[PDB]
Amino acid sequence: VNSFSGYLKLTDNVYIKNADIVEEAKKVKPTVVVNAANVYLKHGGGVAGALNKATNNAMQVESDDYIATNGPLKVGGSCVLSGHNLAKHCLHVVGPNVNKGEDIQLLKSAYENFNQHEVLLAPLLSAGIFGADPIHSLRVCVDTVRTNVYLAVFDKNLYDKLVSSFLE
Ligand SMILES: CCNC(=O)c1cc2c(N[C@H](c3ccc4nc(NC(C)=O)sc4c3)C(C)C)ncnc2[nH]1
Repeated sequence: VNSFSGYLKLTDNVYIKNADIVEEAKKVKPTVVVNAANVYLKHGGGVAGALNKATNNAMQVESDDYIATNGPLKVGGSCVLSGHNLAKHCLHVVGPNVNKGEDIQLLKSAYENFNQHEVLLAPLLSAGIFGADPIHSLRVCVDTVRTNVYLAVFDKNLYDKLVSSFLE
């Protein structure tokens, strides 16, 4: 039903909220939830671990069957699979891991995948252990994505820093 509420409007198409993406998916019932994935779709940590545990591991079981038949994704690439109990679909997107020297320019490629979907619930890509500067990730999202994106950031200090920086 895409019933998003309580978001700050950053641009005509980008919205942001201090919220847990799992709880937002349960409340909103979005058509598409984005996972911040890795190339072999191993959902052990970060956002991916939270989304997978909220599906009682159904996302990992499906991802393993996909990888066995199709092989790993490319950095900057994506894959639509089932959204299970969280959404109709999950768009698994691979942002670059700048802590491992992957090219930060591929963060643009990663957000470009959002343009195939009219409306998405998403986390900030390449944050956590992937090491991209969160303000830079938000700017690449705003400059790249043309469709409607609702960003859930589950850290109040980071949310406030991102909003303050973007409003300068
Ligand atoms: C209680 C269950 N929920 C959570 O643990 C949870 C966590 C959470 C969340 N975390 C953000 C985050 C953390 C790690 C991380 N690792 C990444 N790696 C790749 C491959 O891109 S991207 C990424 C993003 C923080 C920056 C805020 N963002 C929204 N919703 C959430 N929910």
